[PDB]
Amino acid sequence: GGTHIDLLFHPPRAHLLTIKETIRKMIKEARKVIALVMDIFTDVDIFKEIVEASTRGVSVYILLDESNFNHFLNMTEKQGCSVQRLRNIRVRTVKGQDYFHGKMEQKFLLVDCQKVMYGSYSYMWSFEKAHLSMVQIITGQLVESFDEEFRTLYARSCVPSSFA
Amino acid sequence: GGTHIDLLFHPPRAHLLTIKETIRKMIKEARKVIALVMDIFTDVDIFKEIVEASTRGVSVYILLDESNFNHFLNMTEKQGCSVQRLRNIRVRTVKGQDYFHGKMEQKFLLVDCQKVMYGSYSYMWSFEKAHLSMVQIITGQLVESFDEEFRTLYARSCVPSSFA
Ligand SMILES: Cn1cccc(O)c1=S
Repeated sequence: GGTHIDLLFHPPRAHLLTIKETIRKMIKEARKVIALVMDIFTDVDIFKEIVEASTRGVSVYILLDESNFNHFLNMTEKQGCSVQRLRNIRVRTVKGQDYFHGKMEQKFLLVDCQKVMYGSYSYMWSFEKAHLSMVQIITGQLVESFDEEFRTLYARSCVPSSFA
Repeated sequence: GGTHIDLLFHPPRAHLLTIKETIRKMIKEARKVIALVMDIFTDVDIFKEIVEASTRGVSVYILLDESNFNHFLNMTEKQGCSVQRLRNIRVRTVKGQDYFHGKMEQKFLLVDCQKVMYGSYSYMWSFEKAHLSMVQIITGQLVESFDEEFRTLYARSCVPSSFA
């Protein structure tokens, strides 16, 4: 078993779906587990897809950069969909070394220990509308290294200050 | 011919060199061409390695996000090493769609059409000291898709406003 990689771009180049559509498709097709690591998460469409996955029974684990976590909290509040009262969703924060806030500069989506989207696309309106970005769709052997990185980050994450 | 990928982390996990050391090694070993795409470039050690490569005869092509290009210009000025008077270095800027500045959110180093470093590490002090990040070292088939992306970005780049 090797590794297979396809590239996707925003704007699209030689593929039928946008990166956002592919994100939503990956989440819709999740059967078991979603493991998300994200610097900034304010995209309501992606959030809805994840909430809906969790209501299907999919376990969702989200790790967010601590310094931008308030933007995600703001968005969940706006949607009237507190992540604290969703039984299948765990959210924790990760930070780097301070001096000036050190950050978790990492973005990937890992679905059912089977498929990874890894790249520069952040889950924000600006990446759908404004920014140029790229991602890899990864399957095969290298997916295991993403699982191991997710676990490592998860081990160094904190319960967000808000949550009691 | 397939594709081979190794992961490197900052801080390091199960490898001997830091990402910055690996960047400097890749640049030192460049024989022909360096193609760099970078959101923010203020790291003086990496800049010196690139200037030195260019004095060796290596062709250097750098594409920077337009909105942060001033930070690179500031750094080159501080170092007394204007990129305009270096014959083997071309620098152009890339932007996304405005509304609020659209950005080129892309980071990769492509050396001698042979090896790529692709990941979340930006060429800034903060990524050496403060941030958590990861990259892939890519060789083989997938390198060709990076060459093609570099050319595509290069085709949509502009001469920076400063340069006459
Ligand atoms: C997070 N990430 C991953 C790969 C490439 C990137 O530029 C970034 S920001």
